[PDB]
Amino acid sequence: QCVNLTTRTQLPPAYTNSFTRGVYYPDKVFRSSVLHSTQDLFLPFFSNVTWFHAIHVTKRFDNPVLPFNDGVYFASTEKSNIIRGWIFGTTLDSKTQSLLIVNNATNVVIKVCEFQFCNDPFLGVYYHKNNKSWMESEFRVYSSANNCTFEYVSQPFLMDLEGKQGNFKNLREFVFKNIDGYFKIYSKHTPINLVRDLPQGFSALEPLVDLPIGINITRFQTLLALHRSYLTPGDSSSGWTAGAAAYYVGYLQPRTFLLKYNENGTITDAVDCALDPLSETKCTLKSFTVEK
Amino acid sequence: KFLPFQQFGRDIADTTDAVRDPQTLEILDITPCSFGGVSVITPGTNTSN
Ligand SMILES: *[C@@H]1O[C@H](CO)[C@@H](O)[C@H](O)[C@H]1NC(C)=O
Repeated sequence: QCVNLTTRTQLPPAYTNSFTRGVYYPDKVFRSSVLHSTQDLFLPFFSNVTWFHAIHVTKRFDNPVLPFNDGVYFASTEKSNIIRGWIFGTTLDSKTQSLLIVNNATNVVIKVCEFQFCNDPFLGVYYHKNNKSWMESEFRVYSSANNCTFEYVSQPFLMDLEGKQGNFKNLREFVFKNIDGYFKIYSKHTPINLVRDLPQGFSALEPLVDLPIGINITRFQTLLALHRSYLTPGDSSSGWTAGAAAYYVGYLQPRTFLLKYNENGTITDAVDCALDPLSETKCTLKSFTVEK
Repeated sequence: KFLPFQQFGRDIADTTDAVRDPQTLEILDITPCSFGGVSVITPGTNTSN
């Protein structure tokens, strides 16, 4: 049924502050060159988040799960598509449904079914020497799935997959929300190539798809395409082969914020309504500039 | 410039100043008409009407 392949070695988590990222249009309504005050689950300008580095060949194997807790602000800078998708469910079994999203060069598939989850799920990709290409043939992640509910397939939305050698020169920022039985989805793409981790720029996220799914969710996890390694019987290696990747996660919170537009109509600046006394004042009076 | 992921538009006062058709995407602004109040400039009644 399932095979337990766990490593006794463990590593403590690592934290990282959110420089300025996290802002969007709280409602699909449009405005321009005016300042408004709203109230929705946003990302405080100066908030602390956590990083995740799962790269095992020094060597380290750590692919844990992250509880949902009323919305998630996701991101990453993958290049070889190490992260394929994720699943949901409180019990991680066939008793509950799940959402599966796989994107490739052919189409994008978003399957919502009750897939069986193994102890240590992980994707597997082989390499055909005759074809001189890498594909997938091992799909033992889920024992079986039944009670199909939703299934969406379409062309790759925003996946370029053009550059044959991209060394961390892209940034992906989305946001997943669940309220009133609706598991809303967003999509935002700002290309970046800097030696540092986070930039000093500004932008906002946009909705991607509205998939109404009603089910209690408090813990989700992703999957990784462990590539196949050709090893002779006399090698007796660790048996684990994977690439390099590290995704970025955040957190949502309800609070009042003030977003500022421009002549074009795109947000350019904003100030938190409860960050510090100075910002409180900018919300209170009308705007950003305050005289003595 | 309307980003093609918003739905409505409201400048201020809950004024839904963005009306768009499902087939075609167009932005618009709504404001109350010019309108005017009136006042009568009357000399003495006994003088003239
Ligand atoms: C208005 O004109 C009438 C004439 O019929 C006169 O009796 C009256 O005193 C006048 N009133 C004033 C305020 O001039």
